[PDB]
Amino acid sequence: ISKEELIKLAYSIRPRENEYKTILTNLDEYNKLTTNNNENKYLQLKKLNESIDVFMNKYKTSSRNRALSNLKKDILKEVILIKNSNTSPVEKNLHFVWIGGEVSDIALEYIKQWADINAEYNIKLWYDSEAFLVNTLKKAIVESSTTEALQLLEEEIQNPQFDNMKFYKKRMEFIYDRQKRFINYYKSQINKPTVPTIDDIIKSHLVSEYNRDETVLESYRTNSLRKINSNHGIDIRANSLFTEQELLNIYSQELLNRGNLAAASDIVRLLALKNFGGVYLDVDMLPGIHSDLFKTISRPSSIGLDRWEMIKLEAIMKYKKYINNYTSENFDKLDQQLKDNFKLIIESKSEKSEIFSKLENLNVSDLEIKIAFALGSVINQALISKQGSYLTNLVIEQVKNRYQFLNQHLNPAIESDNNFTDTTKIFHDSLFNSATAENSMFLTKIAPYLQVGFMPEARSTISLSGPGAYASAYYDFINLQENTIEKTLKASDLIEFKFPENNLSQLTEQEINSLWSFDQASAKYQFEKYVRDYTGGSLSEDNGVDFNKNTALDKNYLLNNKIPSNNVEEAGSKNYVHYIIQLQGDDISYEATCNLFSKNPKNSIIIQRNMNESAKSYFLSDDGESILELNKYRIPERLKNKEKVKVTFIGHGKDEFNTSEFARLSVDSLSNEISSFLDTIKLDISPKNVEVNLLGCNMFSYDFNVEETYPGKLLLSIMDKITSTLPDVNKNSITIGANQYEVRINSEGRKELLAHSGKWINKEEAIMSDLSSKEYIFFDSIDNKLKAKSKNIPGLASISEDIKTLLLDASVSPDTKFILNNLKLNIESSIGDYIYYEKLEPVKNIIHNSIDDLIDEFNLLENVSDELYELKKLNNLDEKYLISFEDISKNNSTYSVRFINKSNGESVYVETEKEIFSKYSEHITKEISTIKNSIITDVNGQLDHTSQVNTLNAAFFIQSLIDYSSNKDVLNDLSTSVKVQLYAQLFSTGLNTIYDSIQLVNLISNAVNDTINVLPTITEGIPIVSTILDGINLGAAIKELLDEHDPLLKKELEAKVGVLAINMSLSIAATVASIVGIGAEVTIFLLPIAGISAGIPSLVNNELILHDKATSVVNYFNHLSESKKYGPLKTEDDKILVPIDDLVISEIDFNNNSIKLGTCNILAMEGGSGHTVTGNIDHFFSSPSISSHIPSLSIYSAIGIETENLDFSKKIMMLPNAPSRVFWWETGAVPGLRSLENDGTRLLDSIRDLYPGKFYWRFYAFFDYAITTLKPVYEDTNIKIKLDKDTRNFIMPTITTNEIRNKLSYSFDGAGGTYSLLLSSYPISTNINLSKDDLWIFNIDNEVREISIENGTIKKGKLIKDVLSKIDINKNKLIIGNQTIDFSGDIDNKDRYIFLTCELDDKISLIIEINLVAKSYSLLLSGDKNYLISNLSNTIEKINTLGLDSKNIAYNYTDESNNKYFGAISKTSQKSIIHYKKDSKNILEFYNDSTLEFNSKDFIAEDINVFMKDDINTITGKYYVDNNTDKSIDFSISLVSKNQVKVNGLYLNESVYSSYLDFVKNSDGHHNTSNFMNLFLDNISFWKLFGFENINFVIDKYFTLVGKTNLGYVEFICDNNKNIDIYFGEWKTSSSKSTIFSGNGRNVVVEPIYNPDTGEDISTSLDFSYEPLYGIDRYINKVLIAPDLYTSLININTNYYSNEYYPEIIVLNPNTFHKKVNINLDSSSFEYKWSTEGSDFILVRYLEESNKKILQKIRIKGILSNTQSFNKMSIDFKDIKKLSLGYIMSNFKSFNS
Ligand SMILES: [Zn+2]
Repeated sequence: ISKEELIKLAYSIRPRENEYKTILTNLDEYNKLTTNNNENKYLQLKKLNESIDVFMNKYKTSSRNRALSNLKKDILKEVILIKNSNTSPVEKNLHFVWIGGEVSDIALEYIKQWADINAEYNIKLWYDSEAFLVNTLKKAIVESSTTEALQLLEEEIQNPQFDNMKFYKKRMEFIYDRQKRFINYYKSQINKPTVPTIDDIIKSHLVSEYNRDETVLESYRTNSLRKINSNHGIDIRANSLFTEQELLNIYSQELLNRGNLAAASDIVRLLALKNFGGVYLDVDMLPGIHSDLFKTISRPSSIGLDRWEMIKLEAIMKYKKYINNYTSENFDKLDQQLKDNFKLIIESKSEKSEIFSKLENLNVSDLEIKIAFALGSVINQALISKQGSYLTNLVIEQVKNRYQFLNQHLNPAIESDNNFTDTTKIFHDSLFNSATAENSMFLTKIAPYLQVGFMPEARSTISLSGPGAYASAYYDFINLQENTIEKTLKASDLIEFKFPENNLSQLTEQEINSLWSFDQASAKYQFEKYVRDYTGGSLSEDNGVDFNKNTALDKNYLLNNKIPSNNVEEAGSKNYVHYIIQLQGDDISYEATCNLFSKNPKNSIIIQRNMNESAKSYFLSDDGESILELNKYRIPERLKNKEKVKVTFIGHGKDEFNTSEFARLSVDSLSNEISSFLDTIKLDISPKNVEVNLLGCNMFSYDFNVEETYPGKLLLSIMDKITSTLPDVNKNSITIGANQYEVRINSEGRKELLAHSGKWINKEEAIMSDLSSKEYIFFDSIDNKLKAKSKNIPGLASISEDIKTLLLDASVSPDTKFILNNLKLNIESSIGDYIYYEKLEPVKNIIHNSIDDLIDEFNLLENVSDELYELKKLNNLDEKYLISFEDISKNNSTYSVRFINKSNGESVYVETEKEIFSKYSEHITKEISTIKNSIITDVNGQLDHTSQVNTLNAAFFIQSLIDYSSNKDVLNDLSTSVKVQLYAQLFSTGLNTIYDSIQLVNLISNAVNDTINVLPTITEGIPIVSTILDGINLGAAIKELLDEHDPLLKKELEAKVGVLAINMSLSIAATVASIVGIGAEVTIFLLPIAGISAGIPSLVNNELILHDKATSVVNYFNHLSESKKYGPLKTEDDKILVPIDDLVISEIDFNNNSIKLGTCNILAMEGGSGHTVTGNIDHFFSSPSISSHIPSLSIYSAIGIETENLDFSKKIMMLPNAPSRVFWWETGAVPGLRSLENDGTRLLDSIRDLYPGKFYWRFYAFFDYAITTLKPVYEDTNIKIKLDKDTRNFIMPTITTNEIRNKLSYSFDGAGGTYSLLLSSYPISTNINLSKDDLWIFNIDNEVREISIENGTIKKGKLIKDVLSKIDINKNKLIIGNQTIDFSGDIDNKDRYIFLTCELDDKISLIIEINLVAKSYSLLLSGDKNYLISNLSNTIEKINTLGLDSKNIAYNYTDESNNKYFGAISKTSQKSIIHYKKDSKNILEFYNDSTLEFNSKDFIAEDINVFMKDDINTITGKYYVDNNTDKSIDFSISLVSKNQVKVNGLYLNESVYSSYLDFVKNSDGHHNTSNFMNLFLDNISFWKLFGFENINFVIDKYFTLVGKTNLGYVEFICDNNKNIDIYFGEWKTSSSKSTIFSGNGRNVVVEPIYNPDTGEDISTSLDFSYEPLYGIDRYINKVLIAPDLYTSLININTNYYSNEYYPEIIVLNPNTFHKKVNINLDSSSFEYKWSTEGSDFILVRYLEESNKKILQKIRIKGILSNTQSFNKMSIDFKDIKKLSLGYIMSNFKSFNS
């Protein structure tokens, strides 16, 4: 009913197809106008359905096919809706048919029951008034012909070994010739213009050529015309039933030519319902009984279901009568309590009115026709149909087409007047020349058409005017097709056409007898009566030989005749014990017991029960050569463990149709004997099942109603009496077989027969018929009724194969040829019925094989998919309704499925009775649980993936479901539902635990758009070894470290997993080299503190006084002048530029070579009275210095300032320690010191001269006055430092007084160079402007160590604890106690780092690699290798002393002459590896403390990487085998001892893995373990990459190997014990991929490659060959090829003869829209044999090449399940192409299994 939905629901990248446009048009026109009624609605979707097929077959690879096949599923639903729509009562008519003669009084009483209860309806019994002597004629011909055949073979008949078929054949020859005489006599009296009625011509023919009288015959016509008319009679010739001539011809063909009144009746049935209302019944039917009549009565477990329905009818008629002599025989016996109960419940009702049910008004459709059922198949004993009902026409259309085919071949055969023998030979040859694959079974079913009704085992009526035509017409209506010959019916579709059970009452005394088929079983006794009447004779089948001569076993005869001269060997498994029991003392049963024992003398025993007292169980001993004896019916020891109990009772039987007495034992008489023998057996064996054989004359296995028939009556008695005696015997695993003969194979190879004659004779037809007639009856699994297990399919084939070779040769009777041919066809027809009736159940292995588990999963998915689609369709759910399998609740009667709305986050619940969702729920949650519980551990978490052992199996199916829901793909809905469920389970609680709408939407969204990989996919390079440590898989983490290329993210990972990978880049080695060298230079030479030269101020009462005396002040100006005369900076030791002490430097400019000076001032004075100067001495009258309200004087301005063009050649420089300031000062009475001459006095005079009347420091004013003190006030200043690209080294001045220090602040401006700054013990504010984030080194020597001042200089001491225990890092600011370095001009440069350095030792340097952005740091050591290793124990101690927390320490050092050293150290355990390249060859050393625990003077490898983590070290790299570039090996290596080296895992490329596979091929010693993998390294000479030869590697438990074939990869794992096995393998060909994974067993799953982009065309082929299985063929159990909808071709290349073992290839049978699917084998048709194990078909190829036996088995699952699946298949060979499986069963040799 999909309208606009289908389009856009079925998209393909291709433009809209032409035929698809037709579908859309037809799909619309069915929805555009849906006006009632139904017949038009049916034909329209029939157009649509056909329209789809036209497309789906033209564009097989189109992406629209999946959704169009969905529509067809919906269209099939539509046909059902249309049918059960128009529910209106059917017309009021009952139809019965009696044609050919006089209606029996029995029938009339049956019909009278309906007319009385259903007075509403009026019975219109049909009859052919022109033909009342047809039945009278058939008898006349049969009787006359029977007598003719008897006289023809009168001599032959007296022979006991005379097959009764030569009679029936010779008779049929006479029947036919006598029939033609009538047909010709008829043809000669119809052409005449005067028209004589049919039985009028019959009357003339009977009295002429036969001994009849017209007066008698005409009397039989009169009283059969009034009798039929009085009893609701209506003529067929008087009403226009045969308005169509084609039907009258068919009817007349069955009425006149062949004496088939039954087949003629079938034609009248259909037409009566085509013209009138539809309720048809037979004369053996009865009205339905009320379901309340026997409601209170329980059903004994002694009688069958069918018999229970019989006795209910029988209980009525015994008193209520309604029948003259109704037989209540089965009801009479032994239950008086229930016999009295039935009487009252019937006597307590109104007479006849309420005894049965009433049809009332039966509502049927204008289309449908309802037919009665019988044991799962349709039968036309009851019919219901609207007039001209659509299906009623289909049955008629069927019948016509059946006869159209029949007569097309039969008429030309019949036309040429030949005898029966040659007429049939023409017909058969005519049939199987037009034979196809679709009508093959129909042909063999209509081949004995002429013989029908005159020869046994010939039933063509069924396939022409019988149930076969009905069933075919049903399939026609259901699947919207026309003219189906023989296609399967599913009982789930038959139910809606089933006749209402409350009205049937099918089982009746007459109906039971009408079901007795005309077989060779009944032909046995009917023939006997013919001879019994022809001659006054006697019984011979028992009489004549049946004696009491109880001969005991001749041990010599049984050992040196029977056992050795036996030629019969059975292929069935010998796990069984056989109880051959002789019941009678004739010489016939004796010779039989000795022969049956000879077949398997080591499994069977002999018990001559015929001797009641001396009944001992003879058998062959544990050894041969003698027959040991043993009383008490028991068995030897070796036959006690047997699973199967086989028992054969040998004895003669009563000469009666359906015998009731076997060997003078009644039904209940043998049961008491079986019970009084079974108890004696229980002490030796407790079997799982039992098989009861009954051998002897007149012992057949009947077709219908085996219940109420020996030994069907016997199985009931034994069943409950054997299941309580022998435990472990399934309630229904009890088979019983009735055989008549015993067969041997003589010295020439011909099957022989032990008849009552007492001699073994060659009666082929008797033997072959008996072997094929035998059946095994058991109890139904559903406890329903008694069913017969299907015969051995390769068995019946083996029989027909024997028949063919008999028919092939010329030395065999034409009489026997004819019968064996009819037998062959009957056998061939039987095999075909098993596929048509769906009687073949799937294989149930004794043990749950691993391959079956897979098959049950693929099948499970297909069911849950379709059932979900049907569930969502019935309940109208869009694409926004996600099913929650976690929420399949179970109400009282139905389940309750939750559907989460993906849009609003709400959920809706729907109820279904289907338990498929419930079961898939349990399985899918279990799998998901297995996945989550494989992602350990709990503490750390989001990918971990610590997969192991079996957990891959769950991971496979889930991952295969996840990937189906590829991003931005619509279907399947199921695929996403599991993906969401899994997602919710991994990152949240259960999906069933989430009710929040907003949460659900966001979850489902993220679940869909993210990608989850629960399945490990193999990659090139180092394999991931699952070695758990500290909650992290180190092997997994390492693999990421090799693959992560962003050096930062690589460092980020190292910080997380606590793993240190060593760096070998020469860029880092050089960087470190420059850094360590700078620190060493700067930290060694000691320098003075500020300020020993200028003088350190001493605070006194809230003001700073720099100097006390005038002499001290002059000295300051002396120092100040001395300074700026040598320049603003001083050079010392030709190493460092030091500024003048207390000289205010405001700005240093390196790239321009200039300096800015700050403000250094001194207060001015004012207003002197009298000024004179005499001899450099000023005289005054007290000029006061302001204190202070007057402008300041510049001290520096008077000094020789020299700013520009300085020599900044030196890289090392001391930082200025002088803040800008203004000097407060006063004068004091100072005597003497006149004409004191210093460079400061001159400078002081330079201030005096430059500043007239503003400054005077020494003067006379009635007293000698001079500048007494000098007290400064510091204003905080900033020293901006402008750098160049050149490298600059800086030292921070150590300032004692806090007042001076706090005023200072530094500002650096980078320029892409190397800058270093030695930190002072006393913190000075600093800020750095990062340009290019160039090299910035910081020596923390003075802040990490203990510091004190000696004679004005700094002395570094011991290290202070916990200094670096607290380090603060930010992109804008770095804090290391005590200094705080701010960072401005911050380029957010992720790349470049910051370095901290200090000297732990004279030669050992520590380096801290810091990233501002990353907010973290790393540790590094530099120095001499040998010296470090020695002092390692205590230098690692130093690092812990400082407070550094880094778990691992890197080692980088460049030596003199430029040779570099690399390595890493673990802070704990003190283990370290060191690598370097001396003389171009690689050298690595493994150290533990000061001990060398491994060495390698030469290490041949590339891409070398060293990893450190606690005790564990890992070395990766690529190695070349035998120095060959193609031979590439990637290795994971752990160093442990001086000699032994641990191997973690290996990777092998195509060339090396081929060397491995070849090594593995010849590896089997046959068994030397565990030195296997150690031996491969010996072959590869893996030691040769190391230096020395004497090495022993160790293979870890978690060792992981991986090789690369040209199709994929295979990853091996070492098991619990050291055993190598396949963990996970995956290779893809052009069309498909194969997957093998640890858990599912050792199987390979072949799946078609799924392309994500759906729109593009899909592949329609699968490819398999044994070639990818080379070398690893020992690791593989079986191969499972699993195709999908888009698969029609399976290419299997079977000519790869390089493997010893070939896995069984199992091909699954999925549903497909394709018409045909093919398996193309690249081998010949011969070399192949076929077999059958349950539902699946088997082809096995045997070939002998290179002195090697080759057996290639191929099993196609469940093909024989139904006709639909059986005809999908075709098989291609190199010689013959396109072969049906039916053809293969016919032209290939079969074999048992
Ligand atoms: Zn007998």
